Amino acid sequence: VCVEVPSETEAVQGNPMKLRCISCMKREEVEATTVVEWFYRPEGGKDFLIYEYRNGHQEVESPFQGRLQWNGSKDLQDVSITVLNVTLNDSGLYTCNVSREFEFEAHRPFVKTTRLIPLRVTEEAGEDFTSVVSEIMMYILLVFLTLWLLIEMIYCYRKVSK
Amino acid sequence: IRRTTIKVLVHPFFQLFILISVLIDCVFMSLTNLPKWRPVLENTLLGIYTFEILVKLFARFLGDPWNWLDFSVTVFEVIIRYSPLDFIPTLQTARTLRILKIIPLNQGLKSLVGVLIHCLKQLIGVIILTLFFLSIFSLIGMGLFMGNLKHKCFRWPQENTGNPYYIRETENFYYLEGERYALLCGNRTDAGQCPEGYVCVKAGINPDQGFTNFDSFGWALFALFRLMAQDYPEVLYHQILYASGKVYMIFFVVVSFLFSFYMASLFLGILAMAYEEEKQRVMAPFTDLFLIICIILNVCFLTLEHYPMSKQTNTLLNIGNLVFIGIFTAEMIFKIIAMHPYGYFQVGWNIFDSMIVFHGLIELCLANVAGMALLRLFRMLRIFKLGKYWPTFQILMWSLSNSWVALKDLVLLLFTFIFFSAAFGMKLFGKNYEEFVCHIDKDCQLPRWHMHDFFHSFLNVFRILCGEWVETLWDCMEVAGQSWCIPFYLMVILIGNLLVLYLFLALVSSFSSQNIRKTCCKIVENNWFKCFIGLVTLLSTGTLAFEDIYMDQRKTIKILLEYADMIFTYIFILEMLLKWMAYGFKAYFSNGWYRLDFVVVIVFCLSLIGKTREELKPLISMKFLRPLRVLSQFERMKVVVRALIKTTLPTLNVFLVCLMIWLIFSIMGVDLFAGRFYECIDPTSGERFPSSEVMNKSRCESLLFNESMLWENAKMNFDNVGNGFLSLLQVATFNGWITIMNSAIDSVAVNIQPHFEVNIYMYCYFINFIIFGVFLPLSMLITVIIDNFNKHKIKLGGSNIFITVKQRKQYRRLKKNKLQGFIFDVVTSQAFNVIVMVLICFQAIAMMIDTDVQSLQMSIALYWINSIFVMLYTMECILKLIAFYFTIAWNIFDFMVVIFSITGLCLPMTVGSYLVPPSLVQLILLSRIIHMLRLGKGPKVFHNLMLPLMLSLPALLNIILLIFLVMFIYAVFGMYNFAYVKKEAGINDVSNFETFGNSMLCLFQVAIFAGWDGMLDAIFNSKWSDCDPDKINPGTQVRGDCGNPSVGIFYFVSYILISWLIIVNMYIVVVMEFLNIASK
Ligand SMILES: CCCCCCCCCCCCCCCCCC(=O)O[C@@H](COC(=O)CCCCCCCCCCCCCCC)COP(=O)(O)OCCN
Ligand SMILES: CCCCCCCCCCCCCCCCCC(=O)O[C@@H](COC(=O)CCCCCCCCCCCCCCC)COP(=O)(O)OCCN
Ligand SMILES: CCCCCCCCCCCCCCCCCC(=O)O[C@@H](COC(=O)CCCCCCCCCCCCCCC)COP(=O)(O)OCCN
Ligand SMILES: CC(C)CCC[C@@H](C)[C@H]1CC[C@H]2[C@@H]3CC=C4C[C@@H](O)CC[C@]4(C)[C@H]3CC[C@]12C
Ligand SMILES: CCCCCCCCCCCCCCCC(=O)O
Ligand SMILES: CCCCCCCCCCCCCCCC(=O)O
Ligand SMILES: CCCCCCCCCCCCCCCC(=O)O
Ligand SMILES: *[C@@H]1O[C@H](CO)[C@@H](O)[C@H](O)[C@H]1NC(C)=O
Ligand SMILES: *[C@@H]1O[C@H](CO)[C@@H](O)[C@H](O)[C@H]1NC(C)=O
Repeated sequence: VCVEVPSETEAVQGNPMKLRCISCMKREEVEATTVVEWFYRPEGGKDFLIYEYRNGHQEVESPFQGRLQWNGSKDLQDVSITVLNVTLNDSGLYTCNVSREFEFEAHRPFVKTTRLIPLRVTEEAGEDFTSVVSEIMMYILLVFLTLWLLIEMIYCYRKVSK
Repeated sequence: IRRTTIKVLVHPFFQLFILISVLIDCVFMSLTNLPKWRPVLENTLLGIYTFEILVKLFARFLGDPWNWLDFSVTVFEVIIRYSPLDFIPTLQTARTLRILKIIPLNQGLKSLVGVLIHCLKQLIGVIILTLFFLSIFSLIGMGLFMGNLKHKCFRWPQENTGNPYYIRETENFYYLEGERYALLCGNRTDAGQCPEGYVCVKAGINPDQGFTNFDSFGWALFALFRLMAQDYPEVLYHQILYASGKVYMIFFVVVSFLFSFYMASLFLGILAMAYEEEKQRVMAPFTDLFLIICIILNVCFLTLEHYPMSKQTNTLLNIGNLVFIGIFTAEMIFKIIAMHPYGYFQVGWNIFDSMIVFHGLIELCLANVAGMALLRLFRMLRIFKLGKYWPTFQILMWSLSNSWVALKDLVLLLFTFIFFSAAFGMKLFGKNYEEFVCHIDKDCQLPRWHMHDFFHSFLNVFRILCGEWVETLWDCMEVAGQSWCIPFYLMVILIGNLLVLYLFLALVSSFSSQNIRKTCCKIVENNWFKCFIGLVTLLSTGTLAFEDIYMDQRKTIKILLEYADMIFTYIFILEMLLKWMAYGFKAYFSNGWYRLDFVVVIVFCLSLIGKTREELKPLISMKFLRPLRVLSQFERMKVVVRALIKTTLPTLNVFLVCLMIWLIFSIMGVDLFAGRFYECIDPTSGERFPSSEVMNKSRCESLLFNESMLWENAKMNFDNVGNGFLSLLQVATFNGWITIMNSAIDSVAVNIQPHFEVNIYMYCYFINFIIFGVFLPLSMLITVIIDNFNKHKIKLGGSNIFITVKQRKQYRRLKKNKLQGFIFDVVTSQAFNVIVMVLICFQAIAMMIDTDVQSLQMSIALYWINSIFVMLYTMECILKLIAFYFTIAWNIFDFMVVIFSITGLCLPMTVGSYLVPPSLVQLILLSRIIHMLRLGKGPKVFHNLMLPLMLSLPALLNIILLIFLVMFIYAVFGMYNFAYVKKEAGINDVSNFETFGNSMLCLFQVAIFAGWDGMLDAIFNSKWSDCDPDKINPGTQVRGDCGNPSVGIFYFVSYILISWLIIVNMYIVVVMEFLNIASK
């Protein structure tokens, strides 16, 4: 029921953007004490801080707060984050280092899975390339398919005349 | 000396006295456990039966085989009782054999069994062909699956009391919440998946105490015999598809097609021939409408009773009943005025109506207080009064009356055999069910199904006759050992099925007795135009399969489909507005097929507006009607739809009678069980409290000091007629019926905690339902379907009504050296041909020896055997090339087999690479055994038994294509509705609606009735809020988690009806061809 999908890596000045991030559990049945950390995104030392999760949400206690919102799922399967009014200064990498712990009352295994994305807030988004090339291909096909019929209702008509 | 004997032996009282004596013996042995008289009675009957022997043996004695039983039992008993021998348990077993005397002591049954055993000799061919095929497919099963079910999730890395027969090794392997056996898994991409921190390994025991495996021949034959019956199969599918990929699902489809259909059609057609071979050898009279209205309203008043029900409507229904007896007791004392009653009590119907008025003036005075509630159960008998006016019911009943004298004997024989098997089983196995109870059930108590007493053994036999045998046979083998349990079960299964089916055929036999216009009118009909739009129709159909949960992950494809939908609607619009130019406007709507096309053009138009506005988004569901365009496009579909209409619609007339009987049983249930299925449960574990802790509801809702308790209803109940019909349908398909029966037999009273097995006798209700509501109506339908199939087969002739006029020519074509290389004179010889066959046979028998646990000295001595066989095959192919073409198709098949065999035995030059799997070559060589069905080169009966499949392939192809189109429509609609349902019960990691593949496997196991209740019970998650309406699902635009019962019920019921109606015709197609060939 979970599905893993990359994020858009493209963002428009004057809008929010959602940084989706998904990390499925191989068995849906078990339960795990998740921890989630998002890293700094800057052209020097990226690792600094963004928005960590321990047992309840906490505050960045630095200057990367206020324009942020938790958009994650209730069971922490998905930990998506929305940034507000992205500005030209905002740029580069984002990294999400989720980790989990299981409890089978025998062996307590621990697993860790990084996930990282670039972003650049271009001055304005151009149109998507696929969603114009496909509209050209469609309109061309619908032109051909409507000259063909006309050619037939010339040839057959001329034949029927006699 | 021997004279006076006759004057006894032939006087009828010598028959009647012994019949009475046997009925006393068999009652007092079985329906009683009253002792202190069993040392007197047996010493009496050992006198009587010896008087019988010492009479009968003087007149004649061994001329009749029944006299071997009579003598051989009683001589052995006489050797026991009075000698030092004392095999007491064995003595009491043999006496159960006396029950069978009812056969020879009733000449009717003696002759019926005589002709049945005579006609048994017609079957020998089919039984051998069936065992041959079971052996081949079980060798294939050992090829594909041997060892797989030992897979488990093993804890890794490795780090450093109770009932002994239920300890789990949970420190080492991973178990689900409640299951007894470890989770199956596999290395493949689509197998099961381990939890984190576990690795897949082959270790330890198989499931089911070892009885479910493919690790040797024998048990594989057990598994295939289980699959042929398709008895409780779906857990085997689950285990195989967890141990190995979904790709292996092809195997079970092929197996169920060969065995559960064709072989059973051969048996049914042969017994249906044998039956006819046997049979050929033998003052206000007119004012009625008032009273029929004052019947139908009385019927309707009965249906409104339910639970709960307020007094201000109970008193309504009470006055209603009084009023209707205030009418019937008027009209009786009108009709008893017709001069006298001596005609009144002469006509058959009034000797029923006066019973109705006597019952209805019992239950109104001095039967209101201090009277038993079952007196009211007879009120339902009133619905039969409607039958007085209804010709169909009357002529069916009359047809049953005619046949009475024959059916009596078949019913009495079947009852005799059930009673014999029940008694013999109780004496043979009963003690073991208590000596070793601790294996069968935790807490060391007898389970619900056992053999410790006569009534439970009787129910167990009736259940074996319904099927269901494997789940009890596992306990039989677990308690009494296999060598005893297997012959008993196999005997009951075989002779039971034979009697049941011969009775079914007896019932069926009983019942059956401006030139632009010419331009467009050409452009529409050129064949290229047809094929183009046909292609567009199949493209526009297949594109719905891509809309699974991964739609948003396939980011690119979505945009292409988004434009393709508009291309397709454009083409169909230029089709419509051309046909209206051509045919003329009005003539377009006259023709029924173009109307369906028009409806599909509307579906395309609504679907494309809906997605433009959110408030109209629900319209986008309409597009799932698109596949219906296929049905009107292709000539092959229309002939099939017409054949189904021509054959099956006329059954509607008799269907109302079956609905009437089902309504009778539904009311008869609502009266007897409504509101009593409530129970008090632990809200976490779902098990009940015992009756000692929480006897009534008041303690189930205590005043908060200790309230770890929940009072709730049961998913299936008889609280009103609409739940009744659904519970009845669930009984009729033998799915989940055991949970209903457990609810019934546990139920006490409206607010009383149900207690284990209190009124066990309610099993009579379901026995009676299974006899009268299912078995008889089913044949009442099949006989009408056959009568119309014959009608139409005569109204035009034709090979079938299920095939197009072009295919009839195909049907009629299908039905039809000198240079001293003398090897030509050798390869032709019988002596060489028989040798080739002996080699093929030896190679198969030399394959049966293999097993999973196996020493290396044996494995290499099998490897070099298969290598010798590839050498022999290559040598004979080289010799054949001297006496010589690649023209013969079988000689192409053999040369392919040789090439593939060597390119596997030696692989790439015997040193080249790996991962060519061992035991591929064995299956390659095995494939040649198909030669033993060819006309000139094997047993002639195997060809004569395979001929119907050849002569019926086209109609089956057409029907299979229509089944596939219907399964496609239902798959797409379920894939849109029932994704995101929480995984539970019959919804799991393999059968679910996440994708088209899994939806097709669900609809398959539904069509075979392999547990549709387990899916419906998952759809009913909203029935007590076991769900989360707003749950975010990652990667997906859809929020929530909930099924919808109202849509679920409709979906499953309609699919079950349509599938059953198609499959019945698919059976008819084969059975009538077998019966046609067998005419010669
Ligand atoms: C518990 C046994 C399993 C373990 C071992 C299995 C070993 C393989 C057994 C070899 C069987 C070979 C023949 C199989 C025929 C099966 C019958 C059959 O399925 O065909 C039709 C039904 O069969 C018939 O109509 C004809 C059956 C007569 C066959 C035997 C004639 C009498 C033989 C009596 C000998 C007593 C045997 C004593 C044991 C040594 C279809 O009906 P259905 O089962 O699909 O539907 C079930 C409805 N309740
Ligand atoms: C005049 C021409 C004659 C030609 C004859 C040709 C026959 C054509 C064949 C038509 C194809 C029929 C399709 C299926 C036939 C098998 C039906 C059967 O024997 O039993 C069914 C009846 O259903 C049952 O209830 C089985 C258990 C019945 C219990 C037996 C106890 C009753 C005995 C008491 C006798 C009293 C009867 C009353 C007499 C007045 C079981 O259905 P199923 O599970 O096999 O369906 C397939 C699943 N997809
Ligand atoms: C009238 C009917 C005629 C009856 C006569 C039938 C006799 C024909 C016998 C020939 C059987 C052909 C089966 C060949 C498939 C090869 C299976 C295989 O071994 O594939 C390997 C490759 O894996 C695959 O599964 C690839 C996809 C093939 C699976 C297909 C299974 C369905 C087979 C249908 C059986 C029906 C044959 C009879 C048709 C009339 C598995 O290797 P592994 O390493 O994964 O397993 C061991 C590791 N522990
Ligand atoms: C066409 C391809 C792609 C799929 C296979 C089509 C046909 C052969 C499939 C689809 C549905 C299948 C049927 C589903 C139900 C039954 C009833 C069972 O008692 C015998 C097998 C039988 C009759 C199956 C035979 C094979 C079957 C008819
Ligand atoms: C130990 C249990 C054995 C039970 C079966 C005993 C053998 C019964 C045989 C009955 C044969 C009936 C046919 C007789 C000949 C005929 O009429 O054609
Ligand atoms: C026509 C009769 C066929 C009889 C075939 C019976 C096959 C089923 C019994 C299989 C037993 C296999 C060996 C049991 C002991 C073990 O598990 O090692
Ligand atoms: C893909 C959805 C399932 C479709 C199932 C039904 C397929 C029917 C195929 C009919 C083949 C007709 C061949 C002739 C066509 C032509 O004349 O061009
Ligand atoms: C998250 O993963 C690494 C783990 O080595 C962690 O040390 C660091 O904070 C993050 N780096 C990356 C590349 O994700
Ligand atoms: C059952 O209810 C009765 C009254 O209907 C009450 O007297 C009795 O105590 C109840 N049983 C309990 C509380 O176990």
